Amino acid sequence: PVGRLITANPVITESTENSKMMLELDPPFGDSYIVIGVGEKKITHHWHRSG
Amino acid sequence: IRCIGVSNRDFVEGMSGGTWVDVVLEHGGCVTVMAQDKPTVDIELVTTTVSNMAEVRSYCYEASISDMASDSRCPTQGEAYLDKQSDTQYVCKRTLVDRGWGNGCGLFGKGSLVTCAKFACSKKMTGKSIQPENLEYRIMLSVHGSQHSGMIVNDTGHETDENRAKVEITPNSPRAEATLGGFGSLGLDCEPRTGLDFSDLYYLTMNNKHWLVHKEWFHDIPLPWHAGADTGTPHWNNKEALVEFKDAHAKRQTVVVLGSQEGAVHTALAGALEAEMDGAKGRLSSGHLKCRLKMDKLRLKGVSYSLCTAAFTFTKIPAETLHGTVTVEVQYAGTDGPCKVPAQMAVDMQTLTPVGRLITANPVITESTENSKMMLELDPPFGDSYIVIGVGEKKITHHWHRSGSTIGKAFEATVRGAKRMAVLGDTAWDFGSVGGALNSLGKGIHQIFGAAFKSLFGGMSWFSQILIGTLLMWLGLNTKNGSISLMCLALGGVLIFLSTAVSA
Amino acid sequence: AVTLPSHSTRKLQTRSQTWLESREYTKHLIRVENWIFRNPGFALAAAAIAWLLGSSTSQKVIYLVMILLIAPAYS
Amino acid sequence: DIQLTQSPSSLSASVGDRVTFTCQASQDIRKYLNWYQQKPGKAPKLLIYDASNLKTGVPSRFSGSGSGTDFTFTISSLQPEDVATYYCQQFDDLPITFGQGTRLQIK
Amino acid sequence: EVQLVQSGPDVEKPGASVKVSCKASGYTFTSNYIHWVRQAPGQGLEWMGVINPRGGSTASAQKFQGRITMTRDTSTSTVYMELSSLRSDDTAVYYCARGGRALFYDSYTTPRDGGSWWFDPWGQGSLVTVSS
Ligand SMILES: *[C@@H]1O[C@H](CO)[C@@H](O)[C@H](O)[C@H]1NC(C)=O
Repeated sequence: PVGRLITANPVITESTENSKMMLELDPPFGDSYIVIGVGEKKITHHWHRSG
Repeated sequence: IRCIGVSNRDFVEGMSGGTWVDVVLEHGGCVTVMAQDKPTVDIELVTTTVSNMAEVRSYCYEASISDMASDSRCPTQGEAYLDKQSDTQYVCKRTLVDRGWGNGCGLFGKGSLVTCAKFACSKKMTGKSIQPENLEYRIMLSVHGSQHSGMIVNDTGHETDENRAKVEITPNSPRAEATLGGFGSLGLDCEPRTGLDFSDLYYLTMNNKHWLVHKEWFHDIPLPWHAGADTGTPHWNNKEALVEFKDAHAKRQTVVVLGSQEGAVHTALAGALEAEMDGAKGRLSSGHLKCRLKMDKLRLKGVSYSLCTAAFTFTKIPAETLHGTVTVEVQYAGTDGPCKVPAQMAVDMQTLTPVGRLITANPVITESTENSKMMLELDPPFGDSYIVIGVGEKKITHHWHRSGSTIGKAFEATVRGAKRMAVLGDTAWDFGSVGGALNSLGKGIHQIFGAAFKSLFGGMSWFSQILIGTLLMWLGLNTKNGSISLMCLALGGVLIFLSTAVSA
Repeated sequence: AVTLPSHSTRKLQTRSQTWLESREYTKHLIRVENWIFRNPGFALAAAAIAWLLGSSTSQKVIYLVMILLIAPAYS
Repeated sequence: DIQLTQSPSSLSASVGDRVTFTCQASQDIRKYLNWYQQKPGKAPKLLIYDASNLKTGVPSRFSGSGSGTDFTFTISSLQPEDVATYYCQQFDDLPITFGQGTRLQIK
Repeated sequence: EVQLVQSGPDVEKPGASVKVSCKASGYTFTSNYIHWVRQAPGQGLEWMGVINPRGGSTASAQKFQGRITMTRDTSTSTVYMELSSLRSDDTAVYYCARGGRALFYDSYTTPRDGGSWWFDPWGQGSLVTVSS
């Protein structure tokens, strides 16, 4: 776990369907791999801040 | 398989323990990775595709003029109005014209009139935009061993089959475990961003002919603009360079259209890369990328398989590639079952002295059927060869003699690496990919240095970079204090090597 | 309607062959050679010019390149 | 570029039957598809947004599905108020097109 | 209550221009993209174009480029559609509809949609006939 975590303790409210969970993070100067879900059925994504 | 006779291929290994093979995936060549385990693998980038493109300003190069208008005015009554000019569908320019006696205008001297005409046009240039997202990579890969005559020809069932696989990559879903039932999982995770330095790239379609252009150049073209526009009569922008106004020595101004500049934009297009089937699905040719490849889970499917003792026979005269290696397709009936088969080479037997590069590890045969063709390859040492196949006495052997010397191997490898060093720039690093210290050092030093080389020597042309290198050489001999004149020699040699590019 | 931007000034140093390089990496040479074949005496013009600048017998040819290489295109 | 075929052209069924309509487009329309039914001389009937979502007030008698390029709408049980022309239409890339129609008839 | 209303049916000359009004009710007029969609009597629906009540932004399809104009009227919360150079196919019924997250001024469809994508106030339909 690296980089700026801005939206600390992201919270979801209810049992309802695909709640949209807006938030943000800030990556380091290089390529990034933003990881979300938990483990194997997580979701990852390239960033690369480029700053 | 799939990467033989496709020169500009490469072979990369990985020092075993911690599969970390980050390849520089190529849309203009193949790359084969080998491992002591983990059946040797190839990867070749089939196509590059873009899903959604946005409709940024268009251009018109074929215009037409009609219903002209002049609107003369006396030397002193203001200057011409020409209610025609009121509309923008007309293009107009205002010119001071001579007005004399016997010309009306009781005065005389320099009067003025506004010549103009309607600007109707055709053959729009749809210069759409694309962004690093909702673009799409599509590759296919192939493990060696089985699959006589791999040969993309019937790729359709081969992705359904085990020896070949087809992979789609998105900047949304970078990971893909190329799964091969019985072979492995082929973990892949790439950088779908830093491939073609997108977001500065526009998809231009002019005469149903498509290509990609560095959007800076696209912004700098001085033709009429649709400028963002959608349906509605196109209010063209700048409307002037296309048409050309011309008066007589003093009088009677008319207009010419300068026809269509289709071939003109062609000859001005001397740096773009063409692109094809476009639909809502726009395909384009080569563009590289960075793909972390992991041998997490690849079982070799038949290490326990026996060496069935049928006599093996060549079929095709195993010619070699530019990379020195040599592929053979060996057929045999005589036995049955999922066979393992021996394949080594030697300089003498009564030893069989297994020597040389074995590329197609664990060559596997499928079934009882007759003379299955068993395509594979090996790579011999610099001297004469004796490729041995079958088992023992009813085997089959063959001369090779690679005829490629060990120092010669270093020659080809270093000139190949240098051409990579050039065209891929920074990305030429981590090509042979271990996460070693000096590897990240090379990545970083090229990062800062070559980024400065870009921003300083911005897009230096062929001729430009040529003469720049030459005069840098001439200066590298002249100055004192080698410290900086050596830096002249260095930049000049960099420039000249850049001029030794693929162009040759 | 000067179609100004000869895109080669924005080359893509990428492995696949670019748009029209085949004639491009000779076109400027044929440019200058055609232009000078049409305007010969400009040779000794440039000569008398450059031989009066630099005063090095080594920068002289450099100013010769200067003149013979402004003349063709920007004209 | 937005060619979307809506099959069949017409149908006729008895009350209490399930019916299904298909629409496949030549393009990738991942989830931007919608469904209506309209009488002659009517504003159409609330059926489906996003090709998978029931709108508030719509009877559960209707359902929609489909992921990639082809999508299926279904009436679970036919009723007299189901006579209309049904339409499917995409939302993306903005030459917005609709289907020519799927017409109903009670027996 | 969110609801749109059109003007009465109209008949025009071939080559003339017809302007149909669309008045909104029950919502903040500057929060819903107005989509215009045509329907020939026997034909299906074909989307004509879109306007934003705010800022008067506009777009359409090539089937109407050069004839269609779409303007706003923030006061009475109305949108006015002109078809120019009328043609025998124009005899149809045109519909206006409120749509989605009209944040600034556009179609804006890469973000989300639905929830009456454009289907709450489909109004009544404007029947237009073009002949002599
Ligand atoms: C041709 O297709 C068959 C399957 O029908 C496959 O087994 C074979 O390997 C293919 N050959 C080539 C050269 O693609």
